[PDB]
Amino acid sequence: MNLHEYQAKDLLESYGLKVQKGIVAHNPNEAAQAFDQLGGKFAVVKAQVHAGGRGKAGGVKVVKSSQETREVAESLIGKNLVTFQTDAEGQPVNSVGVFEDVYPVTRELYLGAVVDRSSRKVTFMASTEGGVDIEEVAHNSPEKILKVEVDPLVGLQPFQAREVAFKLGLEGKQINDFVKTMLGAYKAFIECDFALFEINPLAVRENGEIVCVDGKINLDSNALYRHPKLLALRDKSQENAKELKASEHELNYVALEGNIGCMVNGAGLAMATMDIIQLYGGKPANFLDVGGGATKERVIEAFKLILDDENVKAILINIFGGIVRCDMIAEAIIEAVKEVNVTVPVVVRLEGNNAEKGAKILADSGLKLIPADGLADAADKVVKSLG
Amino acid sequence: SVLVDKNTKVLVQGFTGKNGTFHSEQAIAYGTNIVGGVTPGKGGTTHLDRPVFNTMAEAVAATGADASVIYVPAPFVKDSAIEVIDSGVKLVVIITEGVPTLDMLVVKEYLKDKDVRVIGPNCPGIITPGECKIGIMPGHIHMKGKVGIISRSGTLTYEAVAQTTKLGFGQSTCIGIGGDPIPGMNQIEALKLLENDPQTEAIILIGEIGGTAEEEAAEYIKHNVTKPVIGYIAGVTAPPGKRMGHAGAIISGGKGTAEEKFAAFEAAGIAYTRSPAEIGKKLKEVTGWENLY
Ligand SMILES: CC(C)(COP(=O)(O)OP(=O)(O)OC[C@H]1O[C@@H](n2cnc3c(N)ncnc32)[C@H](O)[C@@H]1OP(=O)(O)O)[C@@H](O)C(=O)NCCC(=O)NCCS
Ligand SMILES: [Mg+2]
Repeated sequence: MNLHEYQAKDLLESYGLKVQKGIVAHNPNEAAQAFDQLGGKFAVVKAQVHAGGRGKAGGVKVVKSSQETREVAESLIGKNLVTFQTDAEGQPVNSVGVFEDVYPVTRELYLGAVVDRSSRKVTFMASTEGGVDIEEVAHNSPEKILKVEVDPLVGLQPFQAREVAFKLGLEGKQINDFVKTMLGAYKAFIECDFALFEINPLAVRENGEIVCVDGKINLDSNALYRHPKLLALRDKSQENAKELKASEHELNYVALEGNIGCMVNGAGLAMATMDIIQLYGGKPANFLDVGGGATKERVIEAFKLILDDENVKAILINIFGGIVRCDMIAEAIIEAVKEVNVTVPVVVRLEGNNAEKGAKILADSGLKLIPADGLADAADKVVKSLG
Repeated sequence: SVLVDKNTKVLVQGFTGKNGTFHSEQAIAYGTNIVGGVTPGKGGTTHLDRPVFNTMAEAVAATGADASVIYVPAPFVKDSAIEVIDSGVKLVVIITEGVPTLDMLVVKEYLKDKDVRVIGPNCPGIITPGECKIGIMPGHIHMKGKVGIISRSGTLTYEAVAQTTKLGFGQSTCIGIGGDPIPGMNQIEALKLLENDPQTEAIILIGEIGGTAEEEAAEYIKHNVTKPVIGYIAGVTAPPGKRMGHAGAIISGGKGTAEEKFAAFEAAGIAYTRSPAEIGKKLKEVTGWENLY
């Protein structure tokens, strides 16, 4: 789960980090009022969407009056914002944040952390190169990315943050403020089950304060059962409508650009199926994992997800029945097809438990289902069904 | 075979639950020795004509179990895993999906000085065909044989099992290490075990997008595994920055792609196929194994 900028800032502030503070406005009058509430010569209005690249797309404006703020909010709220990091539909702007001006500044840093899968440790990364995409820095000048691996027993220690502060060339109170920033981020990371966070830029203001200007936090969604206050931050408007809908029916769905839909049990096998389709000249239109014990109802919802894409011209159902009998699965597929408008050829590969009794039921259902023997057969046939 | 055989005595955590019940019935029918299980609040009852205990300590004292399988919901898995680690059981299989990453980070660290192997979470478990199954995999597609299998996936593993069964090679032990970002048992741990198992004459390594485990396993194989390894990687067509079902199946910071995994197998002299249909067939080519049947 991603957080909005204002939510990430509120969370980090609660662990003692300093942030560029703002006020959230859901309409232009509220935005104008925020500007006057902040009481500064300048404010920065920012579309609240789960995406970077907001400024390039027109979603970040400096303003000097309530009037300018209302104008900017009116321009943004209720339209979708497309950025280099969104899909082509963009993200809905239901609110803007009106933020205090914290510039000019002395310098900008990068600070972030991930769970590193190779070391199996929470790992912090810091750089003098704030306000640069850190991927570019990593690729071009890896030596500028400082890394701190945290030991799970002891956690992040002040000496590790000081090592970083000295290598960043911080001075004076900047060192102790940076140390407190890193320690607070670590506490948040564990206490909130972060998956990752980035603060970029982490500004060193003219008075030496260390301030989070823009920040992203991705939470481990699988831990949100134990964080009710974080689950309450969820903004479903920022999630893909089909991905979200699939989740509500115990399905896992991702859209691609292609013309052959797929319906598979198990994530490994779903990705393998997409891959063999492409090997045989097809273009997979989607990932879809129907899970174990796919019912009629669940297969109906899978059909609707796939065929909602006009570009889909054939479907491959590939199910490896182990504990569930293949003839029972064939029954559920047939019942599902009978309730849905299925306008394209459907190739069905059913393997494992009673593959034979299942294949026959499909063959005699009178729905023009194209039965396939192995994985290679199934790919070959679904691509061929395109003509 | 490795880790499990006909002598393995298995306890079930979440024994009385829906999946614990169903998979335990199947396991008993298969020939696995299920000696009982644990469900707090049902201690002193019986289930599937086996004892139920409130605690793993009581269970292990009563049964001398040496393995445990966990079917408890995600919120209780860290608790259940530490409980069985502390109990004297040497092998733990965790089926459950949705365990927080930071819970496995701590569990994996806790294991570092222990004499306990943990397989999973988010995995179908471990099977020594003809001897013992611990997990949710269908026994009937397997056959006692000579191919060891290590895989991050569930049903994709069953395709490699189907292919090696049909070619008449069969399986020594199949280890589903699971789909999560921090597994309890990684590929190298499993490769070491199979390299040392005389029943295993060849190894299939199945992976997918995310992490660098396959690349690290490649480097390890190059220098340390003498048996032929056949690789396959799912998710060539996966879009970047998207969870493909499994928590660990995600490309991010342009890393964890399928192609860099194939290329690592390349550089290490490890044979692989690009088609999931041709895993067995590639193994056949590499081994020169033949049988008119
Ligand atoms: C683990 C999982 C199977 C459990 O689902 P389930 O069997 O439907 O759940 P149930 O609630 O019926 O049973 C769970 C049992 O755990 C018990 N339990 C809870 N905490 C426990 C603990 N600390 N120790 C032992 N047992 C415990 C519960 O009391 C319950 O038993 P009961 O119903 O007699 O009370 C499910 O949460 C899950 O992860 N499913 C996906 C598994 C998967 O796909 N894995 C990857 C395969 S490749
Ligand atoms: Mg799965």
